[PDB]
Amino acid sequence: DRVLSLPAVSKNQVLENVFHTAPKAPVEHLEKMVSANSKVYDALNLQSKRVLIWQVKPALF
Amino acid sequence: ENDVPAILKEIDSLVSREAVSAKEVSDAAVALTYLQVKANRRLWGKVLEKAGAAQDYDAASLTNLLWAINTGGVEHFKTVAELAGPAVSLLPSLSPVQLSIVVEALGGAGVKNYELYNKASAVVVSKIGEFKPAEIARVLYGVAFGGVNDVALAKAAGKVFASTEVDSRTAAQALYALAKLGRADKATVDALLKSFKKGTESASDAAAASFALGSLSFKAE
Repeated sequence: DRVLSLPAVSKNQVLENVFHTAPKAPVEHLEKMVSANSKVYDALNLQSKRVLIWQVKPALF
Repeated sequence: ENDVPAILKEIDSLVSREAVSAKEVSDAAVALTYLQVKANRRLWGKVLEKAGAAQDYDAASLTNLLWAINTGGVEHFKTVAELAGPAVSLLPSLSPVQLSIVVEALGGAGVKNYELYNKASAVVVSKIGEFKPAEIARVLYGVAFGGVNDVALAKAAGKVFASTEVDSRTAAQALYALAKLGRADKATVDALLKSFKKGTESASDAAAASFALGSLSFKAE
């Protein structure tokens, strides 16, 4: 019964109770907010190719 | 030293910036009126866009803008008809001549604002001797072309036109307004036809008196 003096918590259980969640990378915030502020740039700049300012306040020719 | 498209491009860049207040709009419209810019519609459209967008308004900026809208012959009904807010909010604060230009511009475009014409008619019959008769003809033009069948202002104008000698342009405006009202009151019309004795300086005014005396079917004078 040598096995009953070893720690009963396996190395698997340590590795799954210590690294429980896959941690958030810091570049995920950058790439997500950049891919959404590209849409903020596209709609709302006055130099984008697809501005909303002519679909919203049309013109007066 | 005398480059008018240069000043047209600089006032194009005056009303193309993002925080233009009402006074720059008013002075740009007045500068476009004095420069006779009828070929370029996009610049007038930029001035009208920024005129509808601007929110703060005092008396002189609103009246210079409305005078420029008349005299330039520009029409956009949404912008001019939404300028009845600054008009009716500033109506005691407007001078007699400023109230005349405001009601003339908002009537000549066709704005259907019965609060404005009622609160203007009460001012014209409250302070009637205080007004020059050209201002009387301007408010008569406005209330006539604003869809208000105002008998009180028409009679209080006719008493003044019986009392005071008026100008030819003033008489032509009052004839046009009374013909739009469709009155044909002879005691006003023959009093207004003694003002076509100097000659008429603008044949627009002689043409308008021609049309008014034709629709009222009076005389060939």
